[PDB]
Amino acid sequence: TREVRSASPLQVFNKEELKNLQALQVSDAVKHFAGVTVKDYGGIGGLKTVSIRSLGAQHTAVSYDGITVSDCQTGQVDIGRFSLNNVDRLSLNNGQSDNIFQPARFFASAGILNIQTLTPHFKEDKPTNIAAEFKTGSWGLVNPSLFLEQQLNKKWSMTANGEWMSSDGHYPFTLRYGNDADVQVSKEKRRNTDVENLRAEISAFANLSKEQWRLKAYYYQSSRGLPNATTLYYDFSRQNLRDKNTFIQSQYKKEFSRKWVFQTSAKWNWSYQNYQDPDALTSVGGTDNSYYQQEYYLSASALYRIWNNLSFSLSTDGSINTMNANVSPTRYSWLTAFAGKYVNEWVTLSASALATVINEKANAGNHRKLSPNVSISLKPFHNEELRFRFFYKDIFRLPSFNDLYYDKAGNINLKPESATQYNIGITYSKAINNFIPYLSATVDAYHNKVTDKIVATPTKNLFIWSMVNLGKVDIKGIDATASLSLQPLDKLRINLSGNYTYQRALDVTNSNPNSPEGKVYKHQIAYTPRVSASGQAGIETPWLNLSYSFLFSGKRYMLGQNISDNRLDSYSDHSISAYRDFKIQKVTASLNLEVLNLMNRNYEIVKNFPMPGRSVRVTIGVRY
Amino acid sequence: CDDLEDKPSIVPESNGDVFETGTAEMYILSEGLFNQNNSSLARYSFNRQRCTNNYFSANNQRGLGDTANDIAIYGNKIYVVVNVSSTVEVIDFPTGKSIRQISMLRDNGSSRQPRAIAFDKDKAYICSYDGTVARIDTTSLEIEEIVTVGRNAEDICVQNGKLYVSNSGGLDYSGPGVDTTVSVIDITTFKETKKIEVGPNPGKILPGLEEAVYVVTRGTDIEAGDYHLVKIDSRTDAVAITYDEKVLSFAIDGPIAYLYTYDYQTKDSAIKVFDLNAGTVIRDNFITDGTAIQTPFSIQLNPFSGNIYITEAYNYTVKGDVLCFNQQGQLQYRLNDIGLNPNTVVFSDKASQDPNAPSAFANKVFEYIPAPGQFINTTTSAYEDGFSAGQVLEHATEKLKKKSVISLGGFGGTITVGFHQSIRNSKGEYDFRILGNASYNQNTGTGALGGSAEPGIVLVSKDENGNGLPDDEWYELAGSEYGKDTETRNYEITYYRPQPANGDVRWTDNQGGEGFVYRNSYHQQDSYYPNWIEEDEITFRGTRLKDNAINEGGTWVGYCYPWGYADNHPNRSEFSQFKIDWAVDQNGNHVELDKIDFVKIYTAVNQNVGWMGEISTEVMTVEDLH
Repeated sequence: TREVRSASPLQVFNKEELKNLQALQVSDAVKHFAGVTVKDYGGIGGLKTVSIRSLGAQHTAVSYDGITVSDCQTGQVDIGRFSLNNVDRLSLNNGQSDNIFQPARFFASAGILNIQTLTPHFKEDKPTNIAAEFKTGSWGLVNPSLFLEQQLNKKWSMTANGEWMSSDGHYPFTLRYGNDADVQVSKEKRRNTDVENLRAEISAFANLSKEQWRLKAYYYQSSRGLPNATTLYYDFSRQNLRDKNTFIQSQYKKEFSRKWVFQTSAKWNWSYQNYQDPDALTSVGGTDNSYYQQEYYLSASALYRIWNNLSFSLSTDGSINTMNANVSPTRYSWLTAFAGKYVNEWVTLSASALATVINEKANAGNHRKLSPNVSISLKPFHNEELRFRFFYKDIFRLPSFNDLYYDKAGNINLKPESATQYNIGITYSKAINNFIPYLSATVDAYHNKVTDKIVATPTKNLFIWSMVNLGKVDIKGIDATASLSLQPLDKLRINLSGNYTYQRALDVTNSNPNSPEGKVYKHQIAYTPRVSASGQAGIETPWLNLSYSFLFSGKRYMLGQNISDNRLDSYSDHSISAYRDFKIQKVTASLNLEVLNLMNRNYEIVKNFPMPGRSVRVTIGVRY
Repeated sequence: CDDLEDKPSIVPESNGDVFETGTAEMYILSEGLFNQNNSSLARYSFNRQRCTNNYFSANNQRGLGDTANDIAIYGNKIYVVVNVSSTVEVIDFPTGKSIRQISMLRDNGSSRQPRAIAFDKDKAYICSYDGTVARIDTTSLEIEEIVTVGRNAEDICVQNGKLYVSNSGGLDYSGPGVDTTVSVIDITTFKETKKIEVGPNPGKILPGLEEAVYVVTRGTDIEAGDYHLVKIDSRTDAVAITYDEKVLSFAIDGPIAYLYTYDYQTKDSAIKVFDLNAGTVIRDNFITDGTAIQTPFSIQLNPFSGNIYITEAYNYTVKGDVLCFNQQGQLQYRLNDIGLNPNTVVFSDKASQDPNAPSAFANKVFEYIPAPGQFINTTTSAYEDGFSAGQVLEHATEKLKKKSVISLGGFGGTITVGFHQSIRNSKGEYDFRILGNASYNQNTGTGALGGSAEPGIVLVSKDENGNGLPDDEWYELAGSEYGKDTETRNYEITYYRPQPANGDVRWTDNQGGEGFVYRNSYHQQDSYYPNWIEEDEITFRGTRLKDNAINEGGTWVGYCYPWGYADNHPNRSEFSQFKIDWAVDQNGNHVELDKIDFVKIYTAVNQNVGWMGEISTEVMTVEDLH
């Protein structure tokens, strides 16, 4: 299967594993990818950006059904925007992402998170599939869904997804007025987390002649409240954030007989962001910043096979990213990537190379940097599925439009960072006997070097945070994972999984002690747990399915200074769920009962943004 | 395996001698970061020598809030204006416990975001980014009246019975621009009486002497470096003088102001000394000892010791410093890692948690006749306007009781001090110590712990007649320079009162030398000549030492003689102590005395330096070891 043969470090959750990982809005399931440090905010509908291996959170690229989405305004992408109702396959690639048949924007990013949309099967007869997954509970959370699927002409299929997601989200978090132990404590309710998400999707799959002409039309309107940080003695926020993201996406694939595969990608993305703060003390009575984004994306990637085992890829891209506000930037980008000697050989080298070059015409930088990537999957010992893997990858951040064109707080001369990665790993899998149908363990020691890091440093006056290239973070962590399914007796799967990360991410920007950043030399960076880990346990019985999932994160620090005054404590998030399917005259009903944060721990991952406590979520679903 | 641990601060807490004249407690307010609510209020107790970084959280078992902006001590209470948390902590002074929580909130639940506090006739007036000034009683601690002063306000001050509030309008930079107004509020009716067009974005505002208000005005863009300092006459409430020198903030004593500028493009920081009367800069660098400064966050002035407290914030991410400088710019000490972005340092003398007692720190000055100098006719010379010589003597005793520094002026000016009890003679080791305000430079031209040495000859005498009067025979102490060619015995100098009151003071000696002690722009009193002296010409008699100050430019170093002189060395770390066994008579013979009572100190060096004036022996407080 997958996750073993991949040269780059791949982790995959299928539909049954994401079923076992009880979560919504994707980012609660991203936390189990064994290297991911998530930067999160409050609960449902918060900003939930992702860092791949404690790199920058803008070094990730999340791809919605074959094309990466690109947030330009504060390029840390909102992962909680995507919901888990229609996700067939979730996958994290730390590198080249195995095969070289991708659009060019998938390359030159230090890690990609691939969300795959449910591809309909259409079993015999049955033109029409109807699915609803009404989820409710957890302080006013409501979520109806519709999944109208329809076959048209035996090669055309249409999927219309709808998701209303009104919410209240008042969490009974526990606020501590300090950091030490002898502190008076309060039971305060979270305010202004009213999320009113709405997602619409019309996807057309055209299995022509192999040929695919997959299309998607996505709409997303939201009216989420943006809660403030829990400042002491004062919690009254009225910040509203309206998003109106939409895109029309096209994905043509053609197999031009032997030694030729061709692909076209197209995308028109329009985004709207209205940030209202009526409690702000601007003399016109509150900020009403509106941001308009547009992305024209094109790709004409081709793959040519020299032999049956060796291949090359030439992937040309194109992007016009325009922005308007309330100056008014426009970025023209051109990526082309030549994938090198990719060999898929049996018990010898599975080596692969990739050189991608980029060209941006923006009043800003005009970079033409070349980015190499080498991934080898050498495999001795033919009798067992044991892989040695090694990939070197040099990626780089682009400075976001908030980093360049925010109202004279962001710099214009930002150097566009670096991400230099040398992961080496051992991947083992076996299916010995029938007591253990599947066993797998994968350990990757990796060394990430970030140079010229774009960081927001405060200035303690008006236009508070300012962009500066002051950071040279060196990451030297090791990430292990395991998946062990054992079946005692019969039909009683005790499917287990686990993950662990010894993350050593030291800021080494300036070695001398006589410097403001010399106190940060050889010190852990701000939001990065050292001993982050996770685990899951699925109990598959025919009368009731059970699932458990726990998150451990070690002593997260703050600001990189590493004193006990700005320590964040280690947390454990334990969760349980139950699943049941009913067959009612060929209609599949599904009952789901999820308890999230089972041990009622009021924990925070970013300071003064407390995560929800024990929540109960009830899902009733109708299939066909 | 969690090997991640809190790595220590490595550097020590204090990197200098922590001495201060008459200051009991010193409170440092630290902002922390925005939306991170790790603000703090640290203290240093000079009496107990105790440093407490988390004093508010150690007392009330709860954090201070988010971005605590201002602190002020008034009427045995400490008022802390906390911005993002929108609170005013009004904590009690002797206990340190919070007594009442004032909610700086509007009609709805929206925060007013208050910034600064000013006091006038037991009412606390607090300005906000809401554009409001609130009056709070010091007894009931309730918001009595709210006035609207227009756009966003940053700092508030009291002068001539009127509140001056700097309407910054800072948050409107992306819209209608920053405001350009300072509002004037009366006490009696408490309405906005006048609005002064001052210049764009007025920030820190402070009253001064000669009945005036000094306010710093920024640019329309803060990074543009269009800073100015505006002197506003409080009689007419109009802009009087606009100084074009770049200021972020400033601290005022007398006619002079210590002000720092800090650009944001090149990150260049400078701290200058400025004359508020002449309108010109005096020293383009305030730190004249080579101490590196990177990010001064704010500058304060000790109201009753004269020192200058500049806080360090660095990258606004690591814990800052608090650096104490003297008037001359030499570093006294620095508190390291005292808090996250230390904003405001305030001072007190009443402490928290007896003249009849001996207390080993002397009792009362008997004779005080100083030579003319730069410190004469000021508060450090025990003189105020219109008081006679006996009033100067009893103020000298009062300043000696409160451990305040007393100056001696130029050459020959002498002071005579006694104790509660006679100091017994300790054979083989030292007997008494004289505390001095001299500080050491870390690097000089030569060794021997150089810095600002102002040597003075000490004399001792025994109260044999027991009348408590300085009529006994005086014995000079043989110092390290005694008996050599480096000293000039039988030196008689005389000073003439200048015919202008504000003139340079002329001195002539019996060695054929004629000269002046010069006026400098730091000390701008009526005369450098002592005003309680009724005679035109005064004379002094004593030994002249060799001049120890060497011109290295603007970085004059007083090189220290080894031993045997007052204010010759810093007051700790040896060679500042004295024993009875060094005393010799007029003929130079050694005299052994079983006890001692009377200590006389006069300045040994007749030398002009320049911007630090003449060599002046400053006596802190004499103290015995028994």
